[PDB]
Amino acid sequence: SSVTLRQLSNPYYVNTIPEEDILKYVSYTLLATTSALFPFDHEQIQIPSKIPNFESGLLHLIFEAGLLYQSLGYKVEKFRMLNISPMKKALIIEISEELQNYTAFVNNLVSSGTVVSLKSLYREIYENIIRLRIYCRFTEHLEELSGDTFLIELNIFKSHGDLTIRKIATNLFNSMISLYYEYLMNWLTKGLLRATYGEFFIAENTDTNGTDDDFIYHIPIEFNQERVPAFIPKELAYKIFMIGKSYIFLEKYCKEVQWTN
Amino acid sequence: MEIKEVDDRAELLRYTNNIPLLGKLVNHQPLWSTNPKLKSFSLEKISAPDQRRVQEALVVKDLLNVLIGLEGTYIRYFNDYEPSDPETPIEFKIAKKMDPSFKTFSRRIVRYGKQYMILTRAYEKWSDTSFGMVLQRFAYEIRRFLEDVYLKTLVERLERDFNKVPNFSIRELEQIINETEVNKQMELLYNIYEEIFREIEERRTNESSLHLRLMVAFDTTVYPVPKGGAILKIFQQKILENLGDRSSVMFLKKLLNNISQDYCTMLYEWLTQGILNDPYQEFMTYDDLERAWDTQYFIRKDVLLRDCDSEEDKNLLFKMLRTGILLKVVRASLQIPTIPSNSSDITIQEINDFADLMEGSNLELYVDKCYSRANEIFLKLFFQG
Amino acid sequence: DVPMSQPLKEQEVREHQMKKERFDRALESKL
Repeated sequence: SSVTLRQLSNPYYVNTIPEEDILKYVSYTLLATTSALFPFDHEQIQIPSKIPNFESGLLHLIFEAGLLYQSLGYKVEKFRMLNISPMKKALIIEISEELQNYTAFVNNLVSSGTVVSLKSLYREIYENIIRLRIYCRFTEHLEELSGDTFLIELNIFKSHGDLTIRKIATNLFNSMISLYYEYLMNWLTKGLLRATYGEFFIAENTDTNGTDDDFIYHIPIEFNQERVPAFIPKELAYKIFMIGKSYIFLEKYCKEVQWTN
Repeated sequence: MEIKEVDDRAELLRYTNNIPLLGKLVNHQPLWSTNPKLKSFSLEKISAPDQRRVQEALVVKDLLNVLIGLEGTYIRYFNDYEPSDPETPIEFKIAKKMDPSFKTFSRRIVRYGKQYMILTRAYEKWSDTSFGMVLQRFAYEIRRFLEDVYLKTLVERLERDFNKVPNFSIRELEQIINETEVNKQMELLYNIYEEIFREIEERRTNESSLHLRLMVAFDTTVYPVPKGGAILKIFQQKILENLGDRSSVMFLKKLLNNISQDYCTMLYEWLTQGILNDPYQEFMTYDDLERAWDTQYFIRKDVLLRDCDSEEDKNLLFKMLRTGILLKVVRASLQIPTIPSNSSDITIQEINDFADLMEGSNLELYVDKCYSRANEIFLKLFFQG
Repeated sequence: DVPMSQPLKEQEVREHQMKKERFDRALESKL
């Protein structure tokens, strides 16, 4: 009579792990920590035999977030330890921001006590899985790529039909480009080329050859037109170059420091 | 039920070189057919009246999993299903020992599960940059549908009732699927998928304007993907197919209204600013030069909004091109990124609704206004400047 | 029916346009 279909099906799942136990250890896995129920290794999540294939399949999907989270966390540390362009850091920072948001999100759902089923869980976390998938793919080979390269790809993604893609591509771009802006300012107001790692089109000319090593005729600044980004019209890229070059000329050789300053 | 010892492992796929940007980046549970994990149950043991209700409970549990693309206890993936190769056909085996009333309901319900898996897979594929922009937005809309409606219903209404309703039955399950019209929406999306798909398979398989021309070529390349106007036309056709069904067309219109926003935005800027930015090649036109003044123009016949086998559409097409070209020249001459609203006193409103623009001779008047603005501004500068 | 020519102005206008186009096309075909 009053018995529900789940109650009727229960006798056949008596040897399996109940939903509560799953839910209790899933959140730990979602944050890429490990547990006795889900012996999560440095890479793989061991899935015990007491989880039926139906549930295993759903958990493969749910746990994707933990796996993606783990991967992103690892590269964040990889980069934290390296001396890299601040624009790469801008991306790293954004990754960390996303991971922090993820964390809050997961903890909210879990601590709310409103997740009573994996299906509900999956549906709620689904968007975050995607967001992580996006970062995970955008950060592939991050270390092999230059800051400009990412800005270019981001510009492409900023027009992508998917709205989450646009939000992420836009935000990542904004974070990085704001430092490009800073590089440009350093050049424009200080004549400064610093920590460019070759990502800035204006470079120190270190290719000396005896004649003029004292920079009497030449001021050691390169204008690499081929490295000028899409967002800087050629005319300005050159003008920018000449502004800083002039700054240097003036400050270094004419010594009109009070004015210059 | 007894448990077989199977060591499953969840892991990230190691290679993503051929994985769509939004596709799954993890492995999958082994199939029943290779690693059963549970001991088989014969069904017949519980087939008697008053045992049958349990069999039903077990069947419903399976359907709930089937509807999200998972196999169940008595419903198994098709033998040649290959989860590691997402081209694989989707089909299911129903335990033959199942009560025939259930076997019947199951086929009716599993069908939605098939659409689910396909649509899910399709939007993931469509995230690739090789796909058109409008299609990418469509893929987005599908994904949202599934989260907003499909699964919302499944999770909050149906699983919940399985767990809590004493008289829930497979009969109700079918009723719900239909009464909420979720299935209808699934079918409509599905049918769109099939139409697109078919069109793609065909794509994979296969002077009257001279007096008004400049250095322009007609690009007849047939793309593997029905980008731009080609997708938009499908939607128009689907509306025609659904005429008389108000719910269906409203649904379809909402989709069109959403997917077309970027296309019409791109169009707007071309027509009011002369600014065309089309990294996904959706637009009806493109030019050369990605000194550099010898601009060649191209007409992308395959993504046009109108086929232009009529005089009116040909005339419209060219006026539209000229509009944008005149504006481009002005921007180039003035070395301005944009032409302000404070120039010729013509206000051109944004396209808010693509379909509304396509409906009636709205393109003709909209474009005439756009054209006129381009023309007046152009003339002012050329004559007086 | 009466074995008669269509109107003359139209015939001449067509000749003028065809001649103009013949000329224009001599050039459009390469230019």
